[PDB]
Amino acid sequence: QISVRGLAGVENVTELKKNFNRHLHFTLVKDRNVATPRDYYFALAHTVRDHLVGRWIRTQQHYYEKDPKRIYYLSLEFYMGRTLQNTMVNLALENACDEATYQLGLDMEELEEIEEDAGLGNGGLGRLAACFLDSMATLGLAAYGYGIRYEFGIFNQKICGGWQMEEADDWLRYGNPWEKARPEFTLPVHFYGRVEHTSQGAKWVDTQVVLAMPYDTPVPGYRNNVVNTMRLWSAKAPNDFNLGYIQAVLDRNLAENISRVLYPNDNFFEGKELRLKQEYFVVAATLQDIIRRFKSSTNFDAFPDKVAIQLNDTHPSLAIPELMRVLVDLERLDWDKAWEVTVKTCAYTNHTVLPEALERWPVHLLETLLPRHLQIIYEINQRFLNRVAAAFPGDVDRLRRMSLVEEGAVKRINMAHLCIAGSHAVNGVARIHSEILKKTIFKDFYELEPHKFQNKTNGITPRRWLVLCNPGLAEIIAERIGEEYISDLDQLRKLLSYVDDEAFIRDVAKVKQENKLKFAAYLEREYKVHINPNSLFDVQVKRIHEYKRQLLNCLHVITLYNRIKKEPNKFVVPRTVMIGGKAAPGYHMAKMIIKLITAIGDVVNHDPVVGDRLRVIFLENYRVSLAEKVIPAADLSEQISTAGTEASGTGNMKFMLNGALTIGTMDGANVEMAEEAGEENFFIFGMRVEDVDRLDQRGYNAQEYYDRIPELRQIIEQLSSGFFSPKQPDLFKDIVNMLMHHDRFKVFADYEEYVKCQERVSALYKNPREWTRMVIRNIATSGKFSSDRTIAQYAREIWGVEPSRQRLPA
Amino acid sequence: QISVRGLAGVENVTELKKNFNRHLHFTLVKDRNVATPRDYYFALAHTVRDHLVGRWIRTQQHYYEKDPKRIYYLSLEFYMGRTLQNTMVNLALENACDEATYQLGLDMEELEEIEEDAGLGNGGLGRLAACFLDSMATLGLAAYGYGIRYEFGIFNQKICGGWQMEEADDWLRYGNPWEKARPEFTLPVHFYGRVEHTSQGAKWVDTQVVLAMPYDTPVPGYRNNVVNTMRLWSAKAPNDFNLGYIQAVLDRNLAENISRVLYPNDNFFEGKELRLKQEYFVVAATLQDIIRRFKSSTNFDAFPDKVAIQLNDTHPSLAIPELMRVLVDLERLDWDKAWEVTVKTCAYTNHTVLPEALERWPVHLLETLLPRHLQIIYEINQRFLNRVAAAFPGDVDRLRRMSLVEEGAVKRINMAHLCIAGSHAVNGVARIHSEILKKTIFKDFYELEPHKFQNKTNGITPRRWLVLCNPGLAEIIAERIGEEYISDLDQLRKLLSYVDDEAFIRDVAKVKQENKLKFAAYLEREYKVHINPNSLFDVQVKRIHEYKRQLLNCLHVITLYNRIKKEPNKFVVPRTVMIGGKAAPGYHMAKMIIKLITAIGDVVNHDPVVGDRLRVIFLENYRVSLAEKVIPAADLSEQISTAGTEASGTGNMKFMLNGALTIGTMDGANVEMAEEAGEENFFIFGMRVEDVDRLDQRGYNAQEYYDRIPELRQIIEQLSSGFFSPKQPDLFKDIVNMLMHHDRFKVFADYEEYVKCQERVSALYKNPREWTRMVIRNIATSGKFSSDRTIAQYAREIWGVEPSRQRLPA
Ligand SMILES: O=C(/N=C1/NC(=O)[C@]2(O[C@H](CO)[C@@H](O)[C@H](O)[C@H]2O)S1)c1ccccc1
Ligand SMILES: O=C(/N=C1/NC(=O)[C@]2(O[C@H](CO)[C@@H](O)[C@H](O)[C@H]2O)S1)c1ccccc1
Ligand SMILES: *Cc1c(COP(=O)(O)O)cnc(C)c1O
Ligand SMILES: *Cc1c(COP(=O)(O)O)cnc(C)c1O
Repeated sequence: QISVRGLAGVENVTELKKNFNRHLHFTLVKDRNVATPRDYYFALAHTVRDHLVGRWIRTQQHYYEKDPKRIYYLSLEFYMGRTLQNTMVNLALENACDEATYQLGLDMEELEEIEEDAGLGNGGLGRLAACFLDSMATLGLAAYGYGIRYEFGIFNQKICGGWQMEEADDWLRYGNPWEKARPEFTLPVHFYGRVEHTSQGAKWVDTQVVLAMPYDTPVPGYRNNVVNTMRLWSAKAPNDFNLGYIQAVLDRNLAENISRVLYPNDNFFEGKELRLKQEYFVVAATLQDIIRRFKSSTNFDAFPDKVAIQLNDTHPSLAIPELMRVLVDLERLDWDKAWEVTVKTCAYTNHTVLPEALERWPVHLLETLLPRHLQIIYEINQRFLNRVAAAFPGDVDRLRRMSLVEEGAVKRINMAHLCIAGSHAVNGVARIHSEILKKTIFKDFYELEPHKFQNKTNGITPRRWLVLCNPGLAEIIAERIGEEYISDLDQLRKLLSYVDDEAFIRDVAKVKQENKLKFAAYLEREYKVHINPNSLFDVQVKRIHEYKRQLLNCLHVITLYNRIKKEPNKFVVPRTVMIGGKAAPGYHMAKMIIKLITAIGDVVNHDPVVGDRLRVIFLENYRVSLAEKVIPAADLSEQISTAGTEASGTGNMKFMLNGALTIGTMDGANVEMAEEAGEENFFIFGMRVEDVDRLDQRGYNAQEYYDRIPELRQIIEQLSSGFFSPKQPDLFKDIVNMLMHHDRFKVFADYEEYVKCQERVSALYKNPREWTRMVIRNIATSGKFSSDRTIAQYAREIWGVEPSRQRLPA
Repeated sequence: QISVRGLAGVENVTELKKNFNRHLHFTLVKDRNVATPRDYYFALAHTVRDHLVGRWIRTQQHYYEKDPKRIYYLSLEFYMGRTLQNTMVNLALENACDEATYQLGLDMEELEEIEEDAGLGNGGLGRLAACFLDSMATLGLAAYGYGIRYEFGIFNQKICGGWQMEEADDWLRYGNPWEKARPEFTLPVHFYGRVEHTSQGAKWVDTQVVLAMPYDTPVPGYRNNVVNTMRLWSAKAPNDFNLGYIQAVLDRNLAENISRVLYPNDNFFEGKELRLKQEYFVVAATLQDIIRRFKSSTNFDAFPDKVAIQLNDTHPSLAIPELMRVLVDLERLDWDKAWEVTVKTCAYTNHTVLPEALERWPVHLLETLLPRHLQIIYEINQRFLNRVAAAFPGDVDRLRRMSLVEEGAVKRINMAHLCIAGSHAVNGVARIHSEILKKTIFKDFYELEPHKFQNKTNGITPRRWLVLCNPGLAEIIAERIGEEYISDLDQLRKLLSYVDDEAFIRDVAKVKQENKLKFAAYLEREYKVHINPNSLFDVQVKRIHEYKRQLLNCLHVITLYNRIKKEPNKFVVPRTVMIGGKAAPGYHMAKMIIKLITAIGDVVNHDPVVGDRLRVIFLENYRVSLAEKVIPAADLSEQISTAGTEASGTGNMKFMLNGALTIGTMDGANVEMAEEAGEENFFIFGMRVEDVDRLDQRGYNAQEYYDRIPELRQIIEQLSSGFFSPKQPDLFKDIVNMLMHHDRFKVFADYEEYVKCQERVSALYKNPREWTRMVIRNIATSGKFSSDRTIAQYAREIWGVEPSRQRLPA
């Protein structure tokens, strides 16, 4: 149908049709009479999968022959979403499969909706890993993603009576056609036990064993015939485990619980034993696999030349002491040589400065679970602190500040400190964040080892986040500048020479209108909710958190509503305000915020005087597949975190690429987005980092804002008095109390500027032509935020490998 | 190579080779360089599976169109063993696959050894279900096996220091290529809750729900293109189950434990809640599936015309009250009509008279778990006892004897009584057993309803138990009488006219010698144990149980050893005595018997004076795949249960078919085997049922035998004094105490006759020609013991359907 979706050749369509029928018959054991719509999805999935296999085998044998330096990306989260469409896009099969399925009397888009999201992540951190895998494959790097195959991913969110309810995401129910179990590479992982000191060295004995069974999932690069591997480990009990008889077999579940469920917390450290087991499990299995692959190319001097290990935050930080353990205890290297190898192999990425997110493990837990690792951590700490003491003699407070061991009521290991000590590179994920690391939380470490600290601004893959989710936009762009931009996103700059092109302006606006109509329909079909597609689509989708300030958006919404009620016959630009995202199950305030949003919707959406001028919708079960639908439909992107709290953000980049304008604070990557597009083409408001610091020095007093802003006072009085909860007048008392007395994120301080900035948004939306021209200026300068750029920088500046767009033979 | 294994045509071999390479590439994602031997097995398995699919689909659509009466065989056990070779045999692909794999540089028999047994049964009861499925398919019946897909089957037995150790049988580790998950037919199963009485009727409310997910496995008939289905249910928690968050997800394991593990008991009732849950789980899911299929052909008068339900013992007896529940509570039929339908639909097979095997469920368990079923059982009991009272007025003791409810310290439901009341047919599994049922434990029921009681003598499938495991014998038979006997085993009678044929005698003996050499090699390879292949192979393989009297065999072995030690320079016929079988994990005496057998081996096998004249080997991990190896190798079959205890036996029939002579008591099917072959061609010894009864009336005094038999006294003194356990002199004190004071199975009473009979065995073995002629007379009269005969009888006399050998189109 459209060019960017590839050719629909006669032979390929014919071959796809017969392979589809082959899988329906032989693989699914059905015929067309009893075939369910899900059967048709699986037949298509297997058919597309067949086209991956040759390239997958060829890629991996190519790496075996050439023996390039291997990149190992260790993460507890990989938020992959759906795989079918992405695979077709990257193999240039989308039009062929569409034609083939159409000829068999099936709608391919309907089949695509049957696939479950692989929701093995919470949000930005997990999705970044996913985008990164795509870019590493597209850039021809010998890269492997290593993680845990959770039986249950992020929970499905149901809204009941305006409240979040969680239900288990049983994503493997119907099977996963994309993965291949590799039981032959099953490896043992040890827990508990004790350390014995022999004449030869330390030995870790009397351990409990859990098996790690790998499942491999293909990661196709964009039309370069590269197919890399994501290897996810599943926990298995050994056959002699606990070996009355029946109970012993049933107790195998204990060992296998390690890979059962993803911890559902975003930017929050929960110091539970099961989480620690997961962290060691992935690290121990992965490192054995790495070393096996290295040996099968004795001399570990070359280890850092052939291996790079990227730690996705501190979650896999045990790789550092585990690598030391293997090198010292098993391979019998001397400490100093092992440490050199470890440091040169490992690099660490920090993703947040929020103090509640930092991993600080109780010593007593490590003592019991990983006794040898604790000993190694103590030794690392002693040698590291000796270096600090020699560099800064007499500075005893520096020693205690930099220690891996935090003293106190309960002693804890600071895993960030461990990572910095044991890595040759430490990076933040946006320029402002990386500077904050050097000036605040890692200041001492930067002073000791400045060369170690880098920036790598985050990015998103333009395959999933433009071509896949917004084919209409990708097409009208391709008509002007060709298709090269899909793997070279900087070429979008060529679109600046079309900002005054009348045809292009009309096409850009038409694509957005189409996306909005399609999404408005989706809302009525799958959720029976009615919206005006001519309204400004005002969207905030991301995890629910105080720092992200969904509450500030809520205050604006209520302000708009109150202004309409005061002057009902005055014209206002119609808006559909959409907010979506999951709250961590134990995060009370986040759950209260969800309830507030739905309660506002209940009032606003049923007020006859408002009409269809203001609608407030909570988007249920926000996830990657929903992001692919809503982001192309958005006019306005809400990126309104308190300055200094959002390390980067990546949703911001997705919206910019898809033709939404951004209202936001100078936080995370918003700073660089504004710099790229020009501040005149961004709706910037609010305190800068420096303003937040000044307010903190003086003391944040929310009462002052309440006293001086009448519109704000009215809203707080409405909340307190039960205007939005008639039958439960005190329902939102916790929210009001927090805002007035314990608001860490200064919602009131940015309220006035936010509301004024929102008026400037509405003003511009009244002039479609100039709105669209500003949009073109955003899309045109979004190139920097391709994860291809990000990964090229990791490759050159951290891993020491050169990327390549050279294709492998098909 | 050999005729009975089918044609190896050029096209078929070519097509098999390319499909093998296709699966290796696309399905296993490997090439020949990194392909493990297990990968080659799976490629072959998938290739063979492809040839099943067309026939499977065609068979099931044929049943949908013709709408025959459907046979539903409900069992908690299906002991299937391996599937690859059986599938090839039944599809006539064995030679083609052998040729194809040979041309690819692979040994097919080596690949066959990689397949795990599907060990979803304990022994005879489970294996009978397996043989039955094969015969139902071969006889063209629209039959479905329904059971539980246990994650763990019967444990693997390891012998450590002469003791049984159990390890989990993780049979699904590498995947199961034969099964197809059918998540689309997932059904809810209810537990706990309470009964509410409305104006409309009873309602079962506030229940906990577990989901039953079916997996379908194909069951091919012998070269008739029929492929039937075995549907096994797996337990799944619903997604809202227990919905802190993490613990709620982890607690899903509780619900899913229902299908986790097979209860490892043979002929023993263990009244545990988990077992009761398994029993209801299979029944509830199956009945919904049956009713669904019946409705999709309102009026339940025709239900018994279109449905037969065969209860494999009382384990699925809850089908009776469940069917009543559905018909009365949900379909709103009046009680009397529902009962008529239920009785005409259900038939019950009893498999043992051992009192410890009979299911008697505590009322308090049923009360809590299945409150509505208990109410229905009470109502059934009241109406049944009213009939008894009208038939036998004043006979109050009969009423209490026949009651479904047993009064006492704990009230119990007798499930056998429930089954008799609610079935139109009740059968035993061998003539002597069925007569014992009518004379003893079901005497009262036979007097009330004599027409209900039948015999169906057990059988074995000649596909697995001759053609598959003993191709050499099948071939030399086929050379004389053709191949028709494989699905018409009575034709083996034609072999009687070859009993004086010199070529046939030599061929029969040569095949046995080959089998013995092959098995002797297997012992050295996989277990590094050395044996004389010229010795008489004396084999007792079956579950370890007191009633089976492995101990009596032990006494004979020690007698032989003692006689050799007394007269070392006298000639004796050399023997290799092989005993194998698993003990139930909680069965102390059975575990002591295993230890005794190994302890005897330790003494006998290392005594220089014995030499290679006597060897005692314990065959570790006896299972279906091992039976397929050892049974063809055997000369003498030990079937030596105390008269009246082995309901039928089926191992006995396997040995008869494979050219072993039988030493045995007149118990179970041994009686009919002797009758078929002629008593002169069987080594019959010991008490008959009537002799056991006379001894019981008088009182069994083991001391009397000890006092009057010096050779027996010597053995008991050896056991007691520590001759077979030097470092642990009192190790076998429990065994001696049991034999002398608490022997339910009268081991000493048959000792003298057993030993004398064993001398007659040795005497005949000295004359190879006459030994072989007696063997021919056994093989020739083994036809009655084909499960095809058994199933034809069930079909005509119980289910009301006609079997057929007519082929379906390929
Ligand atoms: O740091 C955590 N989660 C994050 N989630 C994110 O989205 C963060 O990483 C993204 C990718 O770098 C950033 O864009 C985002 O700003 C940051 O909050 S960091 C975290 C911390 C502890 C446990 C689980 C997750
Ligand atoms: O009856 C049980 N087991 C049996 N196992 C057998 O092998 C029996 O059935 C066979 C098939 O009919 C008979 O050949 C055998 O004699 C009998 O013991 S009965 C049983 C009883 C309770 C729980 C589990 C199993
Ligand atoms: C991109 C993405 C995120 C991250 O969004 P932010 O606005 O940067 O927090 C979270 N969830 C999903 C499903 C995403 O696709
Ligand atoms: C046939 C068979 C049995 C039953 O043997 P009996 O001697 O009748 O108890 C038990 N186990 C296996 C593995 C079998 O094949």
